[PDB]
Amino acid sequence: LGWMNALYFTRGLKLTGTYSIMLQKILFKDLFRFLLVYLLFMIGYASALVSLLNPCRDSSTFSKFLLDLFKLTIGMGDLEMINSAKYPAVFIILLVTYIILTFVLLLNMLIALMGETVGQVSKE
Amino acid sequence: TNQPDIVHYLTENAHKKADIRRQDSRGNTVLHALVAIADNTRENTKFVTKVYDLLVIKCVKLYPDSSLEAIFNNDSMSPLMMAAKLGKIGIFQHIIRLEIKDEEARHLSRKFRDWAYGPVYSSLYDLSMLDTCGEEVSVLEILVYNSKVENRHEMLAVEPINELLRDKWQKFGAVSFYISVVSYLIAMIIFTLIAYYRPMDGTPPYPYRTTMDYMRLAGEIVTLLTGVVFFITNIKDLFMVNSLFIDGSFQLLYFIYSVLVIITAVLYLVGIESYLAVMVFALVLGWMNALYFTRGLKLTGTYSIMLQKILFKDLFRFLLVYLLFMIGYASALVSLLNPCRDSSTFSKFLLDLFKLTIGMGDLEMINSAKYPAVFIILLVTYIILTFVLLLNMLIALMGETVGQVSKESKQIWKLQWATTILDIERSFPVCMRKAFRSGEMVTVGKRRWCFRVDEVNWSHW
Amino acid sequence: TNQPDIVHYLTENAHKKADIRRQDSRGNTVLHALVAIADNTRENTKFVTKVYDLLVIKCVKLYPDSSLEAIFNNDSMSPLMMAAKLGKIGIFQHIIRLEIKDEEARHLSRKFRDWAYGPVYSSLYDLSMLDTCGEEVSVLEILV
Repeated sequence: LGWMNALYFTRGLKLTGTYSIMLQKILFKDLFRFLLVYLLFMIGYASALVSLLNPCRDSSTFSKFLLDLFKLTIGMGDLEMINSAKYPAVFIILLVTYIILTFVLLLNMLIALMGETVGQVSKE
Repeated sequence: TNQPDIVHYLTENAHKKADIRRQDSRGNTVLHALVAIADNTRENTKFVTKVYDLLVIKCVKLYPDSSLEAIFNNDSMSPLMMAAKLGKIGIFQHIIRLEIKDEEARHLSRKFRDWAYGPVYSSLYDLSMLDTCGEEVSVLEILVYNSKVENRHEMLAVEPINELLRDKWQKFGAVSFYISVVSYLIAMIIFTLIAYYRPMDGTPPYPYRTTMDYMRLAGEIVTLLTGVVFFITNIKDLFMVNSLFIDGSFQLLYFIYSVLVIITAVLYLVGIESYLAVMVFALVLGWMNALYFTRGLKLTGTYSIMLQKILFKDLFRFLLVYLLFMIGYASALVSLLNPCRDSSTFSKFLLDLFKLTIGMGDLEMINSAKYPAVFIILLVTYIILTFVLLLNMLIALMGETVGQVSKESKQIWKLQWATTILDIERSFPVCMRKAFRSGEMVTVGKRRWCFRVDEVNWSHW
Repeated sequence: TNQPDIVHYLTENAHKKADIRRQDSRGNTVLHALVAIADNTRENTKFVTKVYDLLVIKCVKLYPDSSLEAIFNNDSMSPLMMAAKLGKIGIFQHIIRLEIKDEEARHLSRKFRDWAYGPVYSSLYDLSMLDTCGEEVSVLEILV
């Protein structure tokens, strides 16, 4: 990436202001918020499921909960503990609502951009 | 008729005079007809202000005991109270800016001049009807709760009300917001005590005779009912986004919190012990829903505020058009089963139907290898049905952010800022109402609860 | 008070004159109060530029040794330095465009005229406080 990050050096120098400059501050602002609201949710839900384990459980299980939890968001489907065949009617409705949680946070990016490029962007 | 010459003749007469105080069958006096014929044009706002000054001074000179503004209607409405109903601006801005230079009729003037130390003028407006403390109904209440005129955005932009709304916002804004943060934290700590204290045997529900288990039984009364009230009222509000405190993205996320609670309440009453996954799931969102509390308070209106009402409007329509389609197509396929079929098949149709939209591919009845040429063309058209409903979101946003958003986003934001602060005002009792009441007593003439307004002027000397 | 007539009476007087260089408890002179009352309206940007020209020429004619702009505050702020703090434009654009046609008070004028070869004029602005090389703080630094 670092040698390919040098491809932004070839522009030169910019003095004429565009409208996309103020847009990329909010792009950098909320995507970093989007990553932290992701990772604190994945850690928090994995730490939640260890609290369900009342019998002994093992401290090495938390590494197995967080490993299987990351793969569901990508879609690898190569899991170790969570069997979707065990509880089918609950695994779907948590996964459907997980799509709805993520799809609105993507639309919060676009509305924050569309609600910005109309009134005050012509002056600011 | 814009004719004061008959008004000179009717009031003074050697034969018989004309009573100014006389009402009609509608209980309206001479001033209320001037409000009814008032229009917001250039010419009609001119002479009505001339007649309104002419009649009241003549009413005081003939009758010093009473004022013509004091007489109400059959609906108990003053001429200032009536102008908010019909939404008339020119007669409204003249009654508020009422400074009569006739010293016999001084005691009913509305605008005053306290002191002038050169460049600084100290005007003074009365709050006699603007903030009714212990009276029936106010001017400002009918500006918000009753007036359906389009001109209410301009009518709130008059001089004292732009500063009167900033009075009670600086006293009831941060106080009412901080209670809303704490009262959400109370509902969270109750739900934490429910989740971590379950006995978790595998067979729900549970015996409730134990007093230390009767305590957490009360927690299901508090937590579930709060999700029920937020679920039903928003559907009623849909058929019939207060981003001042918390932005409108929270109302959708707290709705998803409200959906997962009532689903959880079903699952341990059916008898399936897998309720524990969803119950702790919403616990993770609820503490992470507190991250919208860190913004503080918003007063400058953006353009994305009106956008998030339609975002909340159609995504809830997008979920209902999803779920009624999935149930309807599953209930359709049971009707194909003419031989015996079993009532437990409908649970298997709906289970395999949900997995195709996600893409799990772990099915039980529907074999795509059986009918390949039909399963594809139903699935291809299912993509086309869903892809256009996604584009109906974006066109409803792109078709909104062009023409009227430059005005309307600085109208409803001013309107909702006035709407919510009066709903906070109705929440307090009559005892605490007199505590933080704005305005002061300034003894003028031969004492009233008026409001102090500062000015800066360099031209008038 | 937009009244130079008392200003004619206070400065010249057979009984006792009025010191223009006198500060206050905030260390502000007569010019700093004009910056504080300055507003960006049409009327208020007019007469403050008339008084600002009137006082400095009267300060040079009574006292040729020092300028009234040289006296700083408790925060070491000139009237040009103060107008950037409160964000006042009309008093700012007049101190920068300062060309005094009184030849006794010429040596503190800000705008100059170098040469005029017909259509081309050669103006000249001083960088005495705009780019402080080895001084405490600049105009442009407080602007940012």
